[PDB]
Amino acid sequence: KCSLTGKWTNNLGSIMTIRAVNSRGEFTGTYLTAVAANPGNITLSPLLGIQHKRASQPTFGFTVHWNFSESTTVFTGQCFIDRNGKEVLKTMWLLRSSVNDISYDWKATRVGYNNFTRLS
Amino acid sequence: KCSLTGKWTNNLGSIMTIRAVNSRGEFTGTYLTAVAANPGNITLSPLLGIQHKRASQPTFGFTVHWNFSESTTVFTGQCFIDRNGKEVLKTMWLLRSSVNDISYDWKATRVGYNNFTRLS
Amino acid sequence: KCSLTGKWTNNLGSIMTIRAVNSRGEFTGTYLTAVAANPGNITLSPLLGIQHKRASQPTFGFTVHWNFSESTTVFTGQCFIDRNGKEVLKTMWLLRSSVNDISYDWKATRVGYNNFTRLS
Amino acid sequence: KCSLTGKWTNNLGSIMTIRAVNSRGEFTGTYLTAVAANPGNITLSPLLGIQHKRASQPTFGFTVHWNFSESTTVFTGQCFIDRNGKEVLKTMWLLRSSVNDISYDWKATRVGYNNFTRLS
Ligand SMILES: O=C(CCCC[C@@H]1SC[C@@H]2NC(=O)N[C@@H]21)Nc1ccc([N+](=O)[O-])cc1
Ligand SMILES: O=C(CCCC[C@@H]1SC[C@@H]2NC(=O)N[C@@H]21)Nc1ccc([N+](=O)[O-])cc1
Ligand SMILES: O=C(CCCC[C@@H]1SC[C@@H]2NC(=O)N[C@@H]21)Nc1ccc([N+](=O)[O-])cc1
Ligand SMILES: O=C(CCCC[C@@H]1SC[C@@H]2NC(=O)N[C@@H]21)Nc1ccc([N+](=O)[O-])cc1
Repeated sequence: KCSLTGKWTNNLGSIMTIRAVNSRGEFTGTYLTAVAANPGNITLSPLLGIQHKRASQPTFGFTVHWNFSESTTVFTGQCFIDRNGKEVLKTMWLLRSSVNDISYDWKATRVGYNNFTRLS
Repeated sequence: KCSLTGKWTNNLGSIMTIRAVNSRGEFTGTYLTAVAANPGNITLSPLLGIQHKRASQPTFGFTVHWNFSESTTVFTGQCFIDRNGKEVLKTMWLLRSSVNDISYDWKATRVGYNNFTRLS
Repeated sequence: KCSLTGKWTNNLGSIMTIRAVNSRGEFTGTYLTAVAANPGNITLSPLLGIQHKRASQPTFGFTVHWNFSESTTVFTGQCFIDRNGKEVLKTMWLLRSSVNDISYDWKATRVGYNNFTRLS
Repeated sequence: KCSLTGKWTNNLGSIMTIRAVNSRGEFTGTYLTAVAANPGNITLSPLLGIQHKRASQPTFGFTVHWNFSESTTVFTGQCFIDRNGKEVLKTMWLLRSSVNDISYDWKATRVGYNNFTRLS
C-alpha cells in the first residue's frame, strides 16, 4: 500500500511533510518550496488535502496556502509503489496568482509537474 | 469582500456548498457534479480547501474526493466582486484519474476551467 | 461539417483569421490578441496549425508566434456545430514565457481556455 | 544558440525529428510516440510548429496531427543550452481528444510534460 504520511522531496528540491491521514483520507502538512517569484520571502506553508483510502495506489489532491504570497497552489496525482516497495508521487499542479481584477484573470494560472520521493 | 461560504453553481451545471471559512482560511463542503465518466453513478462528494483570509478578492484551492470514482479533482482560482457586488469564482481544475502503474501516468491528468456564480 | 477557415473572435475579445485548410489539414493565419503582459506593445502575430480533415467536428492545434514578445502560445480544441449550424471552437491553451535558464522553467507556462465564435 | 532541427527523444521514449527551421521560425517534422490509448495503432505522425529565431534559447510551439487517432497534441516549451553546450527542450503539452458533442467537451483535454534531449 502506497502511503502519503511522512516527508517527501521533489525534483525542484522542495520538501513537504504530510501528517496522519484520517479515515476519510484527509491530511494536513507543511510545504517548504525551493523556488518562488521572490525566494527571499519563502516561509514554511500549510497544506490540506484528501487521498483515497481503500486504494493501494491512491489518487489525491492538496492545496498549499503560501504564507508569504497571495497566490495558492493545488497539486493532484497518484502514489505508485513499485515491485521493490519504492514509492513515487507523480503530480501536476496549478499555481493561481492574485490579480487586481477580472480583466487580468486570463494570465493568473500557471501549470507544471512534480515528482516526489521519500526523504528517507 | 468576496466570500466563498455559500451555494454555487458552475457553467456545466454542477453545484457546491461551502461551509464557514475558519481563521486560517480553511473550509469544507459538498460537491455535486453534473457530469462524470459514468453519470449514472454520481454521488455527493466532499471538498476541502484553503483560501486567503485577508484579501478582498482571495485566491483559493480545494480538493474534491469523488465518492463514486477513484479519481480526484483539484480546483484553484480567485473570487472577484464587480461594482454591483456580484461574485464570480474564476477557476482552473485538474482531474486525476487512477491508472495501473507509472507507465500509464502520462494520460492520467485532465485540465479544464469553470466559472461559478452564487445560487440566489 | 465544422470549418476553421474564416474570421473568429474569442471570449477575451481577441480575433483571428484562418486561411484555407489544405489536404493535410494544415493552415496559417493571423492572430490579434486583445490582452498581453504589455498591451501597448501588441502586434499582429502569425499562427500555424493542423486540423483533422475528414471529421465533421475536427480536433486541431495551432501555434501563435507572438511578434512583440519572446513568448509562444499553443491552442488545441475541437470545432462543434449545433443544430442550427452555429460553430464554436472550444479550446485550451498554454502560454510559454521565455526564462533565463532551466532553473526558472517551473514558472514559465500559463494555462487557460478560450471559446471562439465566427465573426458574422 | 539552442537549435531545434534534428532528432530528439523524450522521457517516455518517444522520438521526433525536426527538419529545417525557416527564416520565420517555422518547422515541420515527424513524431513517433512511444505511448497512446491504443499503442497497437501507432504510426509516424506529422508535426508543424514555430520557434523564435533571434533568441539563443527560443520558446516554440508545435502541433502533432496523429495519423492513427482523431486526437491532436500541442507542445510548447523552451530550448535551453547549458554551459557545456548540451541542449534540453523543456515542454508541456495538451492532448485534445475527439468527443461526440459539446456536452462531453469538459473531459476532452489532457495535460502533461516532456523533457527532450538530442538522440546523438
Ligand atoms: O512563487 C509563488 C509561491 C510559491 C510557489 C512554488 C511553486 S508550487 C509549484 C512548484 N513546485 C514547487 O515545489 N514549487 C513551485 N507564487 C507566485 C509565482 C509567480 C507569480 N507571478 O506573477 O508570476 C506570482 C506568485
Ligand atoms: O468523472 C469523474 C469524477 C467527476 C469529475 C467531474 C469534473 S471535475 C471538473 C469538471 N467540473 C465539474 O463541475 N465537473 C467536472 N472522474 C473520472 C472521469 C474519467 C475517467 N477516465 O478514466 O476516463 C476516470 C475518472
Ligand atoms: O502577453 C504575451 C503574448 C500574448 C498572449 C495572449 C494570450 S494567448 C492565451 C490568451 N488568449 C488570447 O486571446 N490572448 C491570451 N506573453 C507574455 C505574457 C506574460 C509574460 N510574463 O513574463 O509574465 C511573458 C510573455
Ligand atoms: O493516444 C493518443 C495519441 C498519441 C498521444 C501521445 C501523447 S502526446 C503527449 C505525450 N508525449 C508523448 O511523447 N506521447 C504522449 N490519443 C488519445 C489518448 C487518450 C484518449 N482518451 O480518450 O482517453 C484519446 C486519444
